Amino acid sequence: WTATSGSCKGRCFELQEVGPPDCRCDNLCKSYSSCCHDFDELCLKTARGWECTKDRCGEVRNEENACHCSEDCLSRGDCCTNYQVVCKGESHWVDDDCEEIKVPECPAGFVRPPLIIFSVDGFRASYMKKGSKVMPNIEKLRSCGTHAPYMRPVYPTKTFPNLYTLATGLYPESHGIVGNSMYDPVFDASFHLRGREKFNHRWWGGQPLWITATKQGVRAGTFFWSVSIPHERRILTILQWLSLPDNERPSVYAFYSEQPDFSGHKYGPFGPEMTNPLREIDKTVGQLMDGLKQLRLHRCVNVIFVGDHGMEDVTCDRTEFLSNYLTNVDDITLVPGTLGRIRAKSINNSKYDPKTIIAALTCKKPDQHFKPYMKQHLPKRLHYANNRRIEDIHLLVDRRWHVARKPLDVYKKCFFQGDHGFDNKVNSMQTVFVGYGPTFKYRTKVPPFENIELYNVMCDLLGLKPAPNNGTHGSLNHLLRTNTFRPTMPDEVSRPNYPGIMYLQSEFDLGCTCDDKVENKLEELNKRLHTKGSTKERHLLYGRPAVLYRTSYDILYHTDFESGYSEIFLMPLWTSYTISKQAEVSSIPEHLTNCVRPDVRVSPGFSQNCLAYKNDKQMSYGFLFPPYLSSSPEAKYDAFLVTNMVPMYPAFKRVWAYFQRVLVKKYASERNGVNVISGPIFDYNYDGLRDTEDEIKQYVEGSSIPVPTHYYSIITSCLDFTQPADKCDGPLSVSSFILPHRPDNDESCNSSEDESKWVEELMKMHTARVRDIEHLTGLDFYRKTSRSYSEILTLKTYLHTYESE
Ligand SMILES: *[C@@H]1O[C@H](CO)[C@@H](O[C@@H]2O[C@H](CO)[C@@H](O[C@@H]3O[C@H](CO[C@H]4O[C@H](CO)[C@@H](O)[C@H](O[C@H]5O[C@H](CO)[C@@H](O)[C@H](O)[C@@H]5O[C@H]5O[C@H](CO)[C@@H](O)[C@H](O)[C@@H]5O)[C@@H]4O)[C@@H](O)[C@H](O[C@H]4O[C@H](CO)[C@@H](O)[C@H](O)[C@@H]4O[C@H]4O[C@H](CO)[C@@H](O)[C@H](O)[C@@H]4O)[C@@H]3O)[C@H](O)[C@H]2NC(C)=O)[C@H](O)[C@H]1NC(C)=O
Ligand SMILES: CN1CCC(NC(=O)c2ccc(Nc3ncc4c(n3)n(C)c(=O)n4Cc3ccccc3)cc2)CC1
Ligand SMILES: Cn1c(=O)n(C)c2nc(Nc3ccc(Cl)cc3)ncc21
Ligand SMILES: [Ca+2]
Ligand SMILES: [Ca+2]
Ligand SMILES: [Cl-]
Ligand SMILES: [K+]
Ligand code: NA
Ligand SMILES: [Zn+2]
Repeated sequence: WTATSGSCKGRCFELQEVGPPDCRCDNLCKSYSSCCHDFDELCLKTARGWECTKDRCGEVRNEENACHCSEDCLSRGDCCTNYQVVCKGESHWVDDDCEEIKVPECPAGFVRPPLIIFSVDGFRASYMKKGSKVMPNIEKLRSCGTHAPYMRPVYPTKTFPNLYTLATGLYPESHGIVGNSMYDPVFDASFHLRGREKFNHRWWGGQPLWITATKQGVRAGTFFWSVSIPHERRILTILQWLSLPDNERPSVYAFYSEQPDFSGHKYGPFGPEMTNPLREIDKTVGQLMDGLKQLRLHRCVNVIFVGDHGMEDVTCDRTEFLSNYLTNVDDITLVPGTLGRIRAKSINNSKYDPKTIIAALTCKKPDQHFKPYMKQHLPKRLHYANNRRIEDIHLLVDRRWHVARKPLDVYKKCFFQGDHGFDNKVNSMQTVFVGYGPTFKYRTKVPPFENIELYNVMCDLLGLKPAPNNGTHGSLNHLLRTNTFRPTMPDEVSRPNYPGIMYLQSEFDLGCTCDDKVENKLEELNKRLHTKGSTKERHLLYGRPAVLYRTSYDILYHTDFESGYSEIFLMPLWTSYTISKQAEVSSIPEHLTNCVRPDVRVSPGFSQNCLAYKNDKQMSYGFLFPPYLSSSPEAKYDAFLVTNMVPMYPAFKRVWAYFQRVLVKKYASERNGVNVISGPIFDYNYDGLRDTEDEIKQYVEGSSIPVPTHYYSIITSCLDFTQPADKCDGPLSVSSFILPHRPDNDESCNSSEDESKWVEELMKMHTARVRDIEHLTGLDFYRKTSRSYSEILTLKTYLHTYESE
């Protein structure tokens, strides 16, 4: 109940929302059905439209007008945005040359440059170039300020998850808004775009920027506008708020536009009908900048122009139907469209079986346009699993396609030509970022970055301490002229041991054998030097990784590689080696095919054993440093040490062997040498964070050897590839992956073919940021480079995408 008989007199777009049954006058009252009786009359004036005309100049103030052109309007803060241009001979902001804003030029009373976030729905990255002719204001912001060629959204590339990620710095799995539609089994409640459940604060986790600001004494405009409030009125309202007295005036504001998304759904991303919506958004930007210029705020305010996601061509005819795969389609609930989420229709149906649903959906049709996954098997880069609102069964849908349950859903629920929600690596899903203002750099292009990073920067812009989030604070320092955040590297928690030779061969009873007993002083001093770290500078190029948790581990040196060997997990946490462009690939000699050798530096009690692998009929083993890349026949023996062995399903060994035999050498010739760091990951609770030992769900049979859920590699070289990886003077280049350690290759539909036809495609799907690997391992890489730390943080957030240009 709302007693709508109160009045909005002197309260129009009030900042503190009042509680029922008192009537509301705030920018959200329409959405709640709660505005006072006179809200439209008082607050949503439209008379005479939005622009001054020559004949309105110096008019007598008429309070009925949408905006004003009377002499008193500047001090009332409610002129039409074009007032000074029509009536005082001023120029539009877009018509002025740009001039560097070296310092904030703010009116007296402003304690800090205000921040205005101008968010646009569905604004695909390529619109900046393709629509440039029709967006002069946006183009001026972009060319004069700081811009990226695109900004990566989060998955799913839908509105609610992305706008709330922008506000919180959090992955959707952590903030809880995991789609536009959701079922929470604990609440037993559904969240929908339409209706009232979505207003309940229990859906919305983390701490959004407006709450962060408020808690720290920085006032915020409200970030949500009821859909029927026209854009011109939103802008006018922001500009009025900016004329409040110092003690009442917010420092942070948001504008949101439903366009171009609204039209993009109807006409497709590049439909000829899209030109007008882009012109109209540009006009809105121009109104804001002219309004800021009138208020003398145009060289004071930091403006962020940012999109939530892009838009792809999608039509009704490109729909896969689950009824073409499943016989039991009526026993499931699907969240449909550009992604699929499946659960049981009824919790009382014990006949329902996710394993058989996944199998009926796996590689069933030659050009199948979706791929089923258990959520924990989705590419780790999506960070889309650790939330009870995310169903166990997920469908990754090919770009340009939809999935639906049955054909009747698509014609009894062609309209649309555009949609979005696909994998956030897809080019059509990328969106925009421009920052303009005293705190952003002048005419500066920055590399693409992820939207999870922006919260930290918006907090920096406002002098706020960010709440804990998924950005890497400092990785966007290069966007900013000042207010940088200067982090220090995390402290190492565990120091390594450096074991020497401590055990005789006969102390080991591991069931391992090797044909290696075949007997020099010219060469004996050499092997000793190599075991003491003499080649370490070649193979450990960026210092050893730091271990950021409490554990027992040993550094092991060898001719061709260095490792940090965990006495707790019985295998390396990391293995580091450099492969030059000149390196040769050799084979594993016949006599060494099943060779595993005790490591006399490491006790039998802290070693794996070969018998466990013999006895485990499902599990085999592989090596972290590959024997194929040994530098000499003698060095090759090191690669067969029991301390370089890791457990691997045979199906995964297909993937791993091709990576190690073929791809590493390929990358070394392409990139002019690579440094490789490889290791295991254990994430049995799919939270994106390193498991402790008591979280491990699977061991090699009859042993305490834990089975990794994933294997990673970080492949680093010189950004200037005219320099070899091991003699690089400048910035680095990186690519990484986190490969799921699976007992089948069901994910890869072409896997009965030669690894040259499917392995590299698999690895590209599982591309990763170094930062993802850090979270998953508790390691901190690139500790000793000649680069600035902020630069290394940017490098750690880099994702090599494998999308065209
Ligand atoms: C991305 O960034 C984020 C933000 O930094 C990272 O997420 C953080 O990770 C932390 C480590 O997992 C985690 O810390 C835990 O907090 C528990 C208290 O949680 C509440 O309070 C905070 C603070 O305000 C709040 O943010 C939380 O909000 C979550 O939950 C609400 C309600 O469900 C949601 O609305 C909201 O969206 C958010 O949900 C997300 O996180 C939860 C987990 O907290 C997930 O379950 C959800 O799926 C969702 O993703 C909470 O309201 C605290 O109780 C924990 O302490 C336990 O563990 C310690 C180990 O130190 C142990 O010593 C304790 O004994 C304790 O264990 C006990 O409870 C166990 C479970 O019942 C039980 O098994 C034991 O036997 C013990 O009894 C823990 O410290 C922090 O909450 C989140 N924060 C957020 C916002 O998500 C995220 O990791 C980053 N991602 C990556 C990949 O890096
Ligand atoms: C065919 N059509 C398809 C799309 C349909 N429409 C919708 O689904 C819709 C409507 C209105 C809004 N509005 C909205 N405004 C501000 C938001 C916000 N959502 N969220 C989630 C935030 O966090 N902030 C705060 C903020 C503001 C600015 C930046 C960051 C965060 C969203 C989506 C209509 C039909
Ligand atoms: C910050 N940064 C950047 O601007 N580029 C262009 C980068 N590229 C890479 N990696 C990379 C990897 C494989 C190949 Cl073949 C080429 C480049 N890492 C970091 C990068
Ligand atoms: Ca959207
Ligand atoms: Ca984990
Ligand atoms: Cl959804
Ligand atoms: K075996
Ligand atoms: Na297969
Ligand atoms: Zn949309």
